[PDB]
Amino acid sequence: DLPVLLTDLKIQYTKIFINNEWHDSVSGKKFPVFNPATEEELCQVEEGDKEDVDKAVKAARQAFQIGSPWRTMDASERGRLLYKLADLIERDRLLLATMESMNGGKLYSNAYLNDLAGCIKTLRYCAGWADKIQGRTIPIDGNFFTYTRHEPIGVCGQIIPWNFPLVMLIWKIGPALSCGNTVVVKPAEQTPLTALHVASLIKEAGFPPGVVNIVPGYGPTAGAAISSHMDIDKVAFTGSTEVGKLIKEAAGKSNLKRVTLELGGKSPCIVLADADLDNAVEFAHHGVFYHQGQCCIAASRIFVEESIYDEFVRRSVERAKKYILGNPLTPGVTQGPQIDKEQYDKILDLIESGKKEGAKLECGGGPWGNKGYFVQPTVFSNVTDEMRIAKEEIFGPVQQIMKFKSLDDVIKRANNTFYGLSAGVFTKDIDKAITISSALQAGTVWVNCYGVVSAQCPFGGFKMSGNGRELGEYGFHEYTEVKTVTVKISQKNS
Amino acid sequence: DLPVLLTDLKIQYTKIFINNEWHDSVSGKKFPVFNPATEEELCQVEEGDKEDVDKAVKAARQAFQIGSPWRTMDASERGRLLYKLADLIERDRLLLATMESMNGGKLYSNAYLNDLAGCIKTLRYCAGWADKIQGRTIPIDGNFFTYTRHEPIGVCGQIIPWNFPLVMLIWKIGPALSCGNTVVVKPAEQTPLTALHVASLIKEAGFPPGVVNIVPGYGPTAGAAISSHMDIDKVAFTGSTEVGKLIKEAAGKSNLKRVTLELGGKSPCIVLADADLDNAVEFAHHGVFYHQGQCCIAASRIFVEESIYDEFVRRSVERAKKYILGNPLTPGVTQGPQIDKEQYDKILDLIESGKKEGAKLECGGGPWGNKGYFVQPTVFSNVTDEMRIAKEEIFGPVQQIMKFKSLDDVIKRANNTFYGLSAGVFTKDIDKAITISSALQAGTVWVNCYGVVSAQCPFGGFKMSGNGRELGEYGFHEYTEVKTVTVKISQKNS
Amino acid sequence: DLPVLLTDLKIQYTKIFINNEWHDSVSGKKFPVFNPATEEELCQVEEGDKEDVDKAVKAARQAFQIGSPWRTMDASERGRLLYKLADLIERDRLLLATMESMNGGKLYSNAYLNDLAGCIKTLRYCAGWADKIQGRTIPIDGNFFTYTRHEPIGVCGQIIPWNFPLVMLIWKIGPALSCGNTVVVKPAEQTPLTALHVASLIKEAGFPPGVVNIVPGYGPTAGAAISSHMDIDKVAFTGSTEVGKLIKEAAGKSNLKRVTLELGGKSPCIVLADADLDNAVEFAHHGVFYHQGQCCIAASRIFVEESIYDEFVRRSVERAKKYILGNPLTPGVTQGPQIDKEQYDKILDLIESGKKEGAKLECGGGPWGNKGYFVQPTVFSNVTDEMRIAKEEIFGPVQQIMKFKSLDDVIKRANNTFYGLSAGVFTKDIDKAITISSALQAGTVWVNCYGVVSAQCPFGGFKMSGNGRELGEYGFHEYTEVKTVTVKISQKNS
Amino acid sequence: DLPVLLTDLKIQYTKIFINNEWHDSVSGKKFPVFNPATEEELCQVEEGDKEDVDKAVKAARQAFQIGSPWRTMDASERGRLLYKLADLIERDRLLLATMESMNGGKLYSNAYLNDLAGCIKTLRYCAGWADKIQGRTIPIDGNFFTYTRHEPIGVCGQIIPWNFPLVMLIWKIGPALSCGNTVVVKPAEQTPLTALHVASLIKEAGFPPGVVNIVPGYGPTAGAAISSHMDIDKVAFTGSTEVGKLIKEAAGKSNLKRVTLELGGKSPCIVLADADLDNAVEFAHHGVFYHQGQCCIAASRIFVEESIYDEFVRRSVERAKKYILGNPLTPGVTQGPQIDKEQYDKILDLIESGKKEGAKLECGGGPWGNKGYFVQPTVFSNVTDEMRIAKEEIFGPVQQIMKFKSLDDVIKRANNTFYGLSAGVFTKDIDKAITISSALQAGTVWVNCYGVVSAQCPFGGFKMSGNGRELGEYGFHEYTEVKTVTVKISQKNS
Ligand SMILES: Cc1oc2cc3oc(=O)c(CCC(=O)N4CCCCC4)c(C)c3cc2c1C
Ligand SMILES: Cc1oc2cc3oc(=O)c(CCC(=O)N4CCCCC4)c(C)c3cc2c1C
Ligand SMILES: [Cl-]
Ligand SMILES: [Cl-]
Ligand SMILES: [Cl-]
Ligand SMILES: [Cl-]
Ligand SMILES: [Yb+3]
Ligand SMILES: [Yb+3]
Ligand SMILES: [Yb+3]
Ligand SMILES: [Yb+3]
Repeated sequence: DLPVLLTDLKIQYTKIFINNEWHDSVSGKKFPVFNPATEEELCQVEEGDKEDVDKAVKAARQAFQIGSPWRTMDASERGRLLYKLADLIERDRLLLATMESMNGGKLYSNAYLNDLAGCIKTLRYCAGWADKIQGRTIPIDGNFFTYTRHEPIGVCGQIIPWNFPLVMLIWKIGPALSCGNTVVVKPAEQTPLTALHVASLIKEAGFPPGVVNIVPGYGPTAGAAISSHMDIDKVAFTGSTEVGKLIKEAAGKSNLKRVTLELGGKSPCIVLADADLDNAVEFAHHGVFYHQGQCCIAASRIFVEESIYDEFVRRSVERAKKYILGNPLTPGVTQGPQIDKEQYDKILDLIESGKKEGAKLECGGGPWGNKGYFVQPTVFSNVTDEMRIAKEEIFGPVQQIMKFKSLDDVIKRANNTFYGLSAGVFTKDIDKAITISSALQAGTVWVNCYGVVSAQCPFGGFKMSGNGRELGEYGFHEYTEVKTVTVKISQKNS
Repeated sequence: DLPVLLTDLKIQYTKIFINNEWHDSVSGKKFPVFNPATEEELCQVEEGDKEDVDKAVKAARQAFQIGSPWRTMDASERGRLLYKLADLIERDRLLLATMESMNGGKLYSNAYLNDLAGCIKTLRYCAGWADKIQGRTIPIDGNFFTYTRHEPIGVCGQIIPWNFPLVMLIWKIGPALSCGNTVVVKPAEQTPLTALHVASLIKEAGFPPGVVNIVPGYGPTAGAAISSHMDIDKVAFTGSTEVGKLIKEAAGKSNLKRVTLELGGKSPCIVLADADLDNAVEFAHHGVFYHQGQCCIAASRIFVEESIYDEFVRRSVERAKKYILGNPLTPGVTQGPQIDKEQYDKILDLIESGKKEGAKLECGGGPWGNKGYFVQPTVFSNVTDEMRIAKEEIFGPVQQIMKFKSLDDVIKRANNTFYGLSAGVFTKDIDKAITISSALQAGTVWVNCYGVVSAQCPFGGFKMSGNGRELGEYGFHEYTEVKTVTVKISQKNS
Repeated sequence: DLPVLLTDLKIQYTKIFINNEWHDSVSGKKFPVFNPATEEELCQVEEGDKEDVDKAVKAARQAFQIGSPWRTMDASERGRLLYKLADLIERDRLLLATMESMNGGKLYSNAYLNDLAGCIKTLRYCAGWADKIQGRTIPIDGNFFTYTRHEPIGVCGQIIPWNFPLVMLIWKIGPALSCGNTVVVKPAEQTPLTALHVASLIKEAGFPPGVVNIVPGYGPTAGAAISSHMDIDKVAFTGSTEVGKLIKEAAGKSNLKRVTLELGGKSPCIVLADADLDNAVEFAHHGVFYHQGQCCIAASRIFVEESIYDEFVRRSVERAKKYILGNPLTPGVTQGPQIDKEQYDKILDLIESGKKEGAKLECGGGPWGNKGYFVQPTVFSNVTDEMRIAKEEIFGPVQQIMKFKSLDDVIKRANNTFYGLSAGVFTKDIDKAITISSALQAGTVWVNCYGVVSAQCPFGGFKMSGNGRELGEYGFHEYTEVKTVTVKISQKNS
Repeated sequence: DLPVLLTDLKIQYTKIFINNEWHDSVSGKKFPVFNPATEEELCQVEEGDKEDVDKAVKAARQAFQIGSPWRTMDASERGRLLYKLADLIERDRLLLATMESMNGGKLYSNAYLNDLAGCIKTLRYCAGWADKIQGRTIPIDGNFFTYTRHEPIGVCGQIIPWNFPLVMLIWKIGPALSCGNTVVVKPAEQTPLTALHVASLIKEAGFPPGVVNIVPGYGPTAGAAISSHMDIDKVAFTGSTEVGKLIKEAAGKSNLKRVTLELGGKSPCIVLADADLDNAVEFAHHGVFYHQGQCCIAASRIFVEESIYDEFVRRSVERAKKYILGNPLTPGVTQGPQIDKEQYDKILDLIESGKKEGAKLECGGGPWGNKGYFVQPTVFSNVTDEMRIAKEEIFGPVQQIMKFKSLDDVIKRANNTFYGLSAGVFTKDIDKAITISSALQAGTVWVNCYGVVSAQCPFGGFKMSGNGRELGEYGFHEYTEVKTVTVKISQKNS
């Protein structure tokens, strides 16, 4: 069932969302928003700056004050509001998926069946945690009653990437709100639109004003304002490792706000000679090519044992040669455009090093079409470890395939990167599955699969791929602040 | 390193232990204690009855009173006392292992290297939980502050089996004391001695009087007194499923005391054709023959895929034919006696059905020696499911080996019992390991091993093999009683 | 907002619910169901017996089989089904509240505003736990990978009381289903009707057939069948302590099925001289008189410090003299009838001992009306501890008020009962609040309030008031069965 | 019992500790270490630099490698090593307390009875967690088996302050080692000595080489090397908020290493008119004057309700006038010196603003003695909020006392700081205790006490007083790195 919108899409929500009302930018300036597939302007959106971030934080700060409706309402009712928001997003599933496909260059079937289903499901998961966040009672030494409160932190700045605008909006706001925080959200400059629609739905659902504020605009302007703000308690960011470093620096120099980062990767797969070959090819393929290669977990280094390497490469190239490039919205189309020019350029430049540095180009290797930021799906075999394409996150439809003979050595190669977001292990051997996945320095390790993400699981990076975890029981910790209360008593009893 | 006691062992502690002092039985009666390997009396021990159980409970009840030293001491200090007790048992390791070997018919190497090492390690594990037992603070609906206390339950009656007297004493008292309970312990009539020594060490370590009381004697007398007592809050029992039913009945009819039971099993292994054959033979063998077959987890039904069945049986019989029967204390001896006549008889009677009902007797099948309750190690192949030896817990050195062709069907056969304590799965296939172990109705499932027990793991039965779990984080729950405290407040804030 | 049903109520659902279809009793026999307020027959309902319990268990057993839709569906989808069921009950709130009021003699405002709101809220709470039930990974000694599964137990027999038919149905089925169990439910003989409606809604919501089965009928027939059944894994019961003992006995004698009991109480309040007097009077009053005194937590012994005792009694009597007895359905009416004749009789007989044994009767003390099981609200002062009304659970609108001078002594009196479900402490002193609530042998202790129950809190009894806890995080444990899986590995790494 | 060392103390350990051997600095340079009470050189210690930090990290990195003894040993054995280390520190309690008193200017009774008792107890607490750190098994959507490993992070850089050298060494190394990390420790330049002794005891206890490495030297040299190091996974620091900001900046700019900070405070107490006056005076006094005022939790703003303010100040001044200044080692002496000149100067300069800005000087207000960094205990009343002494952390023996009439307003004043480490609330009113402690933006809130710290409790700051928590169950999270493993399976069952 892939249903579509009967009527053409209208853009309605284009303004800054503060205290559940729509504001013009303080400057009165606006910025254009484009369709990556056509390069055509879709609309203009109010451009947020430091000055508008300041109005947004004051609102969030006020909504967080002791005695406010958001602080005093039952935790179960915070949960209710989140499940209501999920019902509303479900109601507008067609609209939101179309806007996502059109604004983000995302295949409509994926937008409809995966992104929107993931938004709704993650929101419902998070709603369920709200009244299940608990502290402890603790048998402290001495005559004292000690307990802990796992309080909300406060005003959380949240910077959302362009690759999954809806899903990452919900990954951020779901846990933050479930825990009782207020938020100031900065959607990606490329993709502000679906966040602004969701904001209209946060108002409709009845969240108190100031609990969620959305400020579109640029990273170097509105993003830096958030990251350096003296009354924002925490920043959450997903994006490049480079910008990740700036945020952590800015937090340190400003007010020591808490920081969680989900950054890039150069995620490896190790395919043992005993693996289900077809299964490893299929998962490794979709693992690196999903959403035009624009996933932080891109399986961008595939290590295959020598005796099956040739056969793996062949089957891989075959699968890569089956795509149909075009408008995300057209049925049958199986690959959309890259998000924008900056990205488009870096990917072509990286594809060019592949050749110069002397990888074996099996298919693809250039642009496609007359308009839109389309890159041909590309496969390099015989890649080696000092090559740019083997070290640098491409964030493009470009697969690297290498050979290995020694398991000891391939694990060292797999781990020999500053990244560490994810990895895959393909084998039928129980002992190898357990021991290899233990030895990989990666936040998520898939065995005989790839790219399996769900709300029930914590997700995040080792090393420079990130700090902290999102989702699962564990992810919920990073939106709480623990307070210990210790009360003098005449005499304790166990 | 198997060191031994330089001097002959002296029996010192033979009396009822209450309030850290030694008491004669109220009747003044005594009962004999024997060496299973010689049938010779070792000593006389004071015989505990209802009347002595009553003195023991009053002491435990008094030691549990609000404001007592055990109730008011720091949880960390309960932990200290437990780690001290472990240091003391370590000091007397040679003595205790010898007494265990001599009184329980247990091989000295196993007693020294396994039982005593397990006592010490489990005690130290439990000591570490004492100040880490925590309640919660809870975001209740309405204007209320709600917290929970995970209190000790109170006076816990604990009936210890004869097969692992020291280890099961520590399994019971470690968690109970760690949580702040007081205990009345009833060691097995066959094996009171090592418990009485440990009691001398509980006094030495400085536990407050009445926190641990030990009352030797019989099950139908002192056991029934415990199980029916109106001021005992909980009963823990390990033993036969038959007696297990009586305890639960008696608890219901008396004061609805809490009940945890660890009972027998008829635990199955499923060996797939792809398994490491030598490894499965070795683990399945030791799995059923450990401590003269006298383990509740005895791997007493081994299902082997047809194409490796003949080879499995052969290798099995070979291993079973390597034992040396004799005095547990003599070095080189690899199989001791059964614990007593009642047991000895049931095992021979079950071995006799094996033959009549028409299993293939591969080796063993009768008694051994002139004195001592020695049974030849016995192996039956071609066993089928309606046979007594395939349905009834033997608790003797008797292995059953069956064949299967269908995985669906063998799992149904594996699950077709009222027992469910443990199982083993031998295979190299990842999917099968996970899916079979999920489908088995067994409390502990070993994959490519058997009989792996540690303090960090919860342990207990599905179905009529028991109620509740011992050890691990989870086992600690069954020695707490949760109290919710809900306080009216003017206004709550998250 | 107390809205009502525009149209008269029609009874539709009156049959045994198995595999999502309606069955006649195997006997073909039926039993009458009455209105306690009129003594008039409301309808006939199919009478369930052992034979119909057997059909119900086979269905539940089949729905629990490995590979079934209930076993294999995502945990998140079990949660979805539960939130859907809550939406449906919300839709039929008017209908269900009317049926509850009419069948159970329950005040309609309470039924509508409290019982139904509690059903919906508890169901939504439970839905949220479904995909948050987690086992552990454990750092076992040796070279092993060990994890635990917190599996559903299996087929759970659930016996629901008549005092809160809807709320207790949801307390039982919510957690059981959330955890993945299947259930066979036995609603109270007096109050089968609202359960049968909910069953129609379980079918509508799309639970797989056999996941919930409802079998109305009698306790000594269908109840005993459940409690003694050889293929029911667990029994949950709420009711009298007397019947509680029978169930635990029957479980022991049959198949050692797991047992949780929530039984009566004789719950005490301790009111210190420093307490907010009006607040303690109001909470203690509603604490004992709620739902015609028919709560297990009835605050049926109120201990008041001497210097405020006279003033407490006066204010109490005044509040008790304000009721309006009548049909639960009529607006303005503030006290309905007792549930039936058996109950009615025991309450009058207990009121009669109050007089003979020589308490001071302040108001009430006899029946009311010409039809219906109405008892005048009754207040006894100068009650002492050996009086029947001070020892026996009345389960009627009868308040006992006593005096105390010594805090040490009143706590001993408060604790001097075989019951221990709940207690109240009224004081402004921080130290006293904490120390008294610690010293009370009661499962829930309210401070400066009473009768505050919410889904987020575990609830259950100390002593003969019950075994186990319901609701909260902790209550969810008693619907899981823990399985430890231990896998041999070549080498572990931390 | 305050026992002392019979023999004079000898300094033995003065070198850099790497791979359980003693190294000279790579430069060959050394730095002097002083006695704050005499200003006399105690000894010379090897001066660590970037170059020696590099040798220390390579050792820690090697000791962390997959397959090493520290990675492969049982978690229970990591615990054993920690309990052994605690036994050793207990053995050398006299020695270590003397060295602490002499090197750190710390009163010997406090060093012996508090610091050393806290070291031993915290170590034993941490040992107990080692084999109780557990991941989860998770009911992920789809046909997958998902589990998590809570792995050690890796090489942890740990910078220890001078105010509690032993206690903070154990706060850092206890949890880090318990979790399986390796460490590179940088003791304070002022106080390297007791860490070097503990290192000799880490070698004696048998930790594997490279698991703990200690590198003395300066903050701007060895500290910055740690904070900017490209192969250190995490930095933990306790100290000034100013240096705290530099570390977080340096971590961001280098390798995005994880950061936990425990920084200063300007911690407030709120004393209600209903409080136990003597109790609040005593706790607030010791709260600000403990260890010459050199605690991060110094109760450095005491807000007292107007009607008891005069009486509070009087009683306070009286208590402050009872000290005896002198050598920490001399019995009877009740106040030692400040740690050094830099500190001494800042404190006198802050005392000088107190006067100029116009607080009421009640006692003290200048230096003391001819040698040693002694400051007279100082009390300022009538302090207001814009005063330096009311905004700036003094870290000296200087108490500020203010008045308030409005509870709303005093809470705003209490919260009106960038700090937020701790607070105190003194009252007898239950509701106020709960509501005020909820409203305070402080990591630890004491009610009717102050400065109550124990291993069982998490401890750390809100706002610029720190990021993260140390100790308790919760603190253990910040020394783990969570890895999710998701395995494809044919079919899952709940
Ligand atoms: C190859 C191989 O197979 C084996 C099979 C085993 O089978 C067992 O039953 C046991 C005893 C387990 C135990 O500790 N118990 C006391 C606690 C309750 C259960 C019994 C051991 C130690 C065991 C060891 C090995 C080795 C080595
Ligand atoms: C001032 C004041 O006193 C009160 C006293 C009360 O006493 C009760 O017993 C109850 C019923 C609690 C309940 O939900 N039950 C169903 C679940 C099992 C236990 C019974 C309520 C709602 C209650 C409310 C108030 C208010 C308001
Ligand atoms: Cl906590
Ligand atoms: Cl709890
Ligand atoms: Cl578990
Ligand atoms: Cl986790
Ligand atoms: Yb172009
Ligand atoms: Yb004989
Ligand atoms: Yb009548
Ligand atoms: Yb000087």
